[PDB]
Amino acid sequence: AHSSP
Amino acid sequence: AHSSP
Amino acid sequence: GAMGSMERASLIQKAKLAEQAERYEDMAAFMKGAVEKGEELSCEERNLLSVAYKNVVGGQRAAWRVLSSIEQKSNEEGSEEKGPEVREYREKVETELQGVCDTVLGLLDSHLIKEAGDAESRVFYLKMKGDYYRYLAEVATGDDKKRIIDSARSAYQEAMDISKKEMPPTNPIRLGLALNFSVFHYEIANSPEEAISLAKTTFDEAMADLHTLSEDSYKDSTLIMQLLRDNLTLWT
Amino acid sequence: GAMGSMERASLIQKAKLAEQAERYEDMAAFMKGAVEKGEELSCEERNLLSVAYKNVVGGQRAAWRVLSSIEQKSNEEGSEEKGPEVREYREKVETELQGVCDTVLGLLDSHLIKEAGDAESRVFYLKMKGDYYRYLAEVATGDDKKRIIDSARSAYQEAMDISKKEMPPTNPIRLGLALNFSVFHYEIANSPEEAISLAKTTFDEAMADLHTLSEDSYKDSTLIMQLLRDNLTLWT
Ligand SMILES: [Cl-]
Ligand SMILES: [Cl-]
Ligand SMILES: [Cl-]
Ligand SMILES: [Cl-]
Ligand SMILES: [Mg+2]
Ligand SMILES: [Mg+2]
Ligand code: NA
Ligand code: NA
Repeated sequence: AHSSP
Repeated sequence: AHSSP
Repeated sequence: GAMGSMERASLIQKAKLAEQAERYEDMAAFMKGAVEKGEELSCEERNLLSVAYKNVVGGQRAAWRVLSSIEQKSNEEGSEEKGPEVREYREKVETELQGVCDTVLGLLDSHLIKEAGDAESRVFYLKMKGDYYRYLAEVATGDDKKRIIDSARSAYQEAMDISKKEMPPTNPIRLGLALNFSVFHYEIANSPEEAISLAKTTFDEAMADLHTLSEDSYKDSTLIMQLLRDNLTLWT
Repeated sequence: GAMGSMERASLIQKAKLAEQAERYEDMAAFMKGAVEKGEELSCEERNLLSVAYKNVVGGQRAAWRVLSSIEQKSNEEGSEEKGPEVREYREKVETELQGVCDTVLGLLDSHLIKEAGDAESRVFYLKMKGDYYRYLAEVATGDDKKRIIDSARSAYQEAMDISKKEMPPTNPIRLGLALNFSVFHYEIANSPEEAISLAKTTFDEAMADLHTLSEDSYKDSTLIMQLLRDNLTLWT
């Protein structure tokens, strides 16, 4: 999953 | 210029 | 500390140079020095602190995942015994990662959070606290795993409560907080339904507030909304 | 040394894990430990040593170039004075880079080169010696620049003389040596015609020997020949 970059 | 990687 | 003799402004200047040079360990050391001067951080300075440590721990996390995968394969049936080296080296990287997380949490506790009164600073730091406890939780396996998870949860929850009272639903800090808390629910807390619900509600409430924004703010908010959408697509 | 207590084979094993994890500083430290055991290195082990330090110094060189560019711009007419910080930070990175080069050169001098009798090992190490003196030359500006350049030249020349006597023109070590010596001529020694001539002769003599090779050896040799061609296209 994507978190804040 | 390219050297050995 | 090794940065104790350098001016605050020089540390900030060098943090920005280190970023340009992709020298994230240096950048983090400069920003740690700047925090340790004892003054509060501006918005730009908070973002430099975050970028620096996010890149350092990101490399450590990626390495840890590679090593943990190898270690897990070595423990399957039929795998040839190779000795203690994979475990040892995974432990080495893990210990370094934990040290970085402890360093960040230490800066937050001494004394960034307690001096942060505005919503934008306080939510930013509490989100960071949740994130670094989350990174600790990714590698935790012992008696304290539950307490580490609850520390991440508690920090994220306090940040959420402030953000919902004090910030619009499109605020990029609020959005990134909700994004990360949703990842916490899915990947750490074994709560995929909570993760999905939070991402969807966050996305929908931001959508409804976009009409209030300038073009530049709209771009900032929609970029993070797209990450919420990407996760929802992965999870559903 | 911090690796003195670890078995040679464990250091090699961990170097390979570090490579997979893209932990090149660790990989270099493990390989330095392995060299310091005092035994000669196999072909695979030499290549691990080279990969590790090439990646470490490569990141340093890229950072140095970013910082040097900023410093040069700060010294143009009309540029606002920003204090000593850019120079200081460029110097910091430069000093770290020089330290890595000195470490590699030290391993080569104590005692890899003197124990290397086969052409494949001796040429490999002499090429490394030329390369790390070349990296020193990229940042040198003082009384010793000429001596650093001549040290790189001398190491490359000895490697060339052995390689032309003892290796076929398609041998990948010979090809990579010639490639790098040609880069030395162009970028360090202010000798673009020598660089071009060496790249062309190397390419043509390798072309004429490809017919002797297996499919796998042909792939190895043609990959490096393409780099010679790419440089010739840039330079002509
Ligand atoms: Cl280890
Ligand atoms: Cl939950
Ligand atoms: Cl510095
Ligand atoms: Cl020359
Ligand atoms: Mg408000
Ligand atoms: Mg031969
Ligand atoms: Na082993
Ligand atoms: Na300055």
